[PDB]
Amino acid sequence: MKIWSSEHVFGHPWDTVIQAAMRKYPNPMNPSVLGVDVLQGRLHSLRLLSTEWRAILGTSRTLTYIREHSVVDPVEKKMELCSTNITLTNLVSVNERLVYTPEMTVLTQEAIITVLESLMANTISSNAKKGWAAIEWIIEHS
Amino acid sequence: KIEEGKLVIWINGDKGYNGLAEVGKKFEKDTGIKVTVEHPDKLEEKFPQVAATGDGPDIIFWAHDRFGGYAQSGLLAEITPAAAFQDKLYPFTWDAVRYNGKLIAYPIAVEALSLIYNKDLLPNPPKTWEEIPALDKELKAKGKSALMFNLQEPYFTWPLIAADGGYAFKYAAGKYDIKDVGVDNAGAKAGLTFLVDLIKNKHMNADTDYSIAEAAFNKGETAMTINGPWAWSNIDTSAVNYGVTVLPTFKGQPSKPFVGVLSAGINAASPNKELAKEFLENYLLTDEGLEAVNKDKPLGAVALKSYEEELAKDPRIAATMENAQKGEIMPNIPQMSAFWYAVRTAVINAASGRQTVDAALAAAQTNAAANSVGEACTDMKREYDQCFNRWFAEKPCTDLFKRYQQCVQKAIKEKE
Ligand SMILES: OC[C@H]1O[C@H](O[C@H]2[C@H](O)[C@@H](O)[C@@H](O)O[C@@H]2CO)[C@H](O)[C@@H](O)[C@@H]1O
Repeated sequence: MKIWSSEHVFGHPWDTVIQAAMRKYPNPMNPSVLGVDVLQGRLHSLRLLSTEWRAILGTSRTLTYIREHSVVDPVEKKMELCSTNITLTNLVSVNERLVYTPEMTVLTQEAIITVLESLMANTISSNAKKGWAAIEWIIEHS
Repeated sequence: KIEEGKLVIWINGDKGYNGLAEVGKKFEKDTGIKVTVEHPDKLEEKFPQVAATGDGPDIIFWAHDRFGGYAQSGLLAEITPAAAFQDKLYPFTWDAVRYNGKLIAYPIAVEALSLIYNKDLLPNPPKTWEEIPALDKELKAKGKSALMFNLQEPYFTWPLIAADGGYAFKYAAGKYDIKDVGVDNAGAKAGLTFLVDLIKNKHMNADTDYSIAEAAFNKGETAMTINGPWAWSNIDTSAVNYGVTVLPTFKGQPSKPFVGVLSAGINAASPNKELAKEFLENYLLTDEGLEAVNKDKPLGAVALKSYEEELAKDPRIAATMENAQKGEIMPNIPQMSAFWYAVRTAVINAASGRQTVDAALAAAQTNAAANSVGEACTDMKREYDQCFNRWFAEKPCTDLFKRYQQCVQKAIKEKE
């Protein structure tokens, strides 16, 4: 059990940050993905991300699949996205909340890892740093 | 559901679908089994949509590059020709329609783009791309132009982009490296920059499409075009005196067209698998069957050895082969789908001036990202995703989504 919390503040409107948040396939992040179930008084959205990430690699020769559940329902600016690891061994859960705090916007995230574990923890934090950067990236190129 | 006791075949609208329907009549005459040949719009995108629901044609024709995507999504039946039958076609053609050790289609013909020129306007066609500006300048003085070809399909510009080193996916030891896309390198940039400079200097129009380029050549307005065997037929019915030749060199390197094997796949959901095999093996892949299609629109160099020996006498076919040999066989990996659009957008954007060459290709190298869990579903996705975002200008697109979801749900079957 390793936990991470971080918040990052985005020098951008909430709207644009959430728009970017919806896009993967950034240069920082490799993994492919798609929107399997979405319904809207509110918006819910359900995705599957295949994420690619050497003894450990042998242990997972097969590609690892990530499930995201995210809601943006309240008129009050909000998103929540929830990630699980699809395998036979140990879990990861990452939850992000994106709302703007004094419109710039800021997120607060957690990573909860269960099973070394230090590598896993180091990796998922790095992914989160990459992710902020990718959202920053996606703005420019959208 | 697909209809039992009958054959429905889909083939692209630029091909000899009337000739294929003659082969179909012959099948129907011998067996009483009706054969219907259609050419749906966007058939490469439609097939995955319908087939994902177990609907669609019994047999589908497309170039082999899209087939690995379709096979991976389970839309195609494994095919099982006897050793006897396999020996009738060139080995390399079978290799194009092999995916993961299995045959997923019958190879029909080898397609490559060539330079097509009007002998009366241009008895000596240019050997290099670099000559074309000066040629065009001279032809504009006569109220003509040097060259027009379809800019709206990256198929047609790819040979130029690839000539100095553009690629799709790296290849090493029998395996394509999908983490590396070669669409943003200096060679790729040079090629596209040449094209964009042709447009900036008024030697080409950014919106030239297949039919405009076809009408311009066959009505004698432009001295050259770039196209495949299928196009020769319409030039034959014009009064243009045409030659078909090796594509121009670029920076001293051969143009490198992407080479397609036109291939015929059987819908995995078809209840007419044996009839499809009968039709393909005993009617289409014969001297007389291929001749009938070829007479409608030329197939290129056919996979069937017996008939290729006859076709190889045609200098248009020898040109086709010279270009094919200088080019590269398309990968059939499922990612090709994403690559092809990724470039389709970049070229259109650089040509129209919405993006610089550098920014257009930089964006393509990313957009080549494989883009889906479902191998054949990538377009249904791009069609949908493109909408949901536009909808986020509201916070409609449901019609696309039902289609998107089925395709990826079918692939999600063989996983968790
Ligand atoms: O432009 C992208 C396109 O290239 C190839 O399509 C060719 C096709 O091979 C021929 O059958 C002919 O009709 O022209 C097409 C271009 O419009 C690939 O087969 C295709 O997958 C790719 O989308």
